[PDB]
Amino acid sequence: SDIKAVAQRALSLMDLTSLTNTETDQEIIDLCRQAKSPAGETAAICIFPRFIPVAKKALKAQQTPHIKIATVTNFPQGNDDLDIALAETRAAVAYGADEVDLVFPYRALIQGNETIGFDMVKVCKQACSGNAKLKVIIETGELKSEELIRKASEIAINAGADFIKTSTGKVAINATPEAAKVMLTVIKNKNTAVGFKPAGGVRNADDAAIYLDLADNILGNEWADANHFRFGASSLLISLLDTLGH
Amino acid sequence: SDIKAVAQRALSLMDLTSLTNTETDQEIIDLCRQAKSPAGETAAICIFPRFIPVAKKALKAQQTPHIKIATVTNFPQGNDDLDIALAETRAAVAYGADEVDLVFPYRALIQGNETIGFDMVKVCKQACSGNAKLKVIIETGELKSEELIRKASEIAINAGADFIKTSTGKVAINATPEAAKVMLTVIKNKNTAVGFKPAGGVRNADDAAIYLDLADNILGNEWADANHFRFGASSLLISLLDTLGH
Repeated sequence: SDIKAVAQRALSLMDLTSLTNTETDQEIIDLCRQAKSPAGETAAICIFPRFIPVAKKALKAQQTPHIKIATVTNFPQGNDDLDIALAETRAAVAYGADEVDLVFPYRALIQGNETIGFDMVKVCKQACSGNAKLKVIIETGELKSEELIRKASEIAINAGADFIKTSTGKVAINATPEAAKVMLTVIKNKNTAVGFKPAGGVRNADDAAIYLDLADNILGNEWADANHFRFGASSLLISLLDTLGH
Repeated sequence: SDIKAVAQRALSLMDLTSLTNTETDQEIIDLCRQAKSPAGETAAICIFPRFIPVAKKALKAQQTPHIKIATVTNFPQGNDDLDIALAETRAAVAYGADEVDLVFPYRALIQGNETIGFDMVKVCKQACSGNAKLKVIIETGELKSEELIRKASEIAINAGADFIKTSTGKVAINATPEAAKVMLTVIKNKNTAVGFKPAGGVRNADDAAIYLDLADNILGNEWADANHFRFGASSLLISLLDTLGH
């Protein structure tokens, strides 16, 4: 089968994630070590903001500057308080984050407020400029309908998202093929320089193949590189390594 | 009662502190609610940086905007990594901190390195410039000798500290009368605009009265206001309230 090539590609696109909120410094350092895997480096790691300085030091020491540090803000609830989301994003940037995964206020959109979503992504993009990329989590599992998923994707991109992301991993339904298709379609129609990040429930190479196949069909075989595509996952890495015989 | 006069004074100078590192948002909100006591507002609360936005919302919600939000960095170990301490301080400010309690690299000082402590305080002070006050924790319990306690105090003040603070609360010996006398004397001799914060072990009004008397005797009855004196404590508030009859 084609499963090993898929596994290799997926691994290089991973945001290797630990978000238990009870990590120790040692566990953060181990995560940095694991990101440098026998089958190549992941695109990035993803951790809570306070761990960024320890991670930055660990990544420098093992000489992996191409492994970026992602973090999360307004996470995971996606509340509609702009001052809080902005302060957290500024802090993340001040910590040294390379990327900030911001949770879009999806409940406010559901209730019919499209403005708060736009304003929040916009100010957080401004705060990131010259320091970090902005990924926006729209929580497709809660948005449910194709209409809202499309809408949220369009608003996020209009407001300045560098990536659009499916899920926080913290609700019942996270990444799904149908949600992925809608978001990739919005990217193709609006801005192919905006990246896509399926996250939550991506267990193995088979799952990974689902989303890579969609990106390939919709935007072309060459589109999904580390600057256009990420897998938000944790235990996926162990699975991929096993598929690759490590 | 003379001691009720003390309980009232000490209460108004408190940094009501919770640093378990497992706080919930509700526990942070509860802490703010406690800062608004039946005997008046404390000077500040002190919490880990990630809780600052929620606390700020909670204090505004209860219409107590003048209760300061302090936080901690390089805490509690006081390592000698400037880049880490700087990043954490920048983040604390970006979160919205009114005050940052930085732990001085006291082990480095004990080892004969004076420059790293000076440099750390200076860049962290510059990081606070125009947004926050900087408290410097010198850890008198570990410095032990009067010479070292005096030295750390002088370094902190010369490098730009707004307060010098006795202890983290995390070592064997925290706030002591003897360490307070040394630190207040340096303040009197060098820069009377620099505040003093005894922390850890101040259980009640009698304990409070000890440090307030030292400040009064050394610098004058008028010197010790919320801009020059703080109590770093937790359980002390319940005791003071019990003294004032609440």
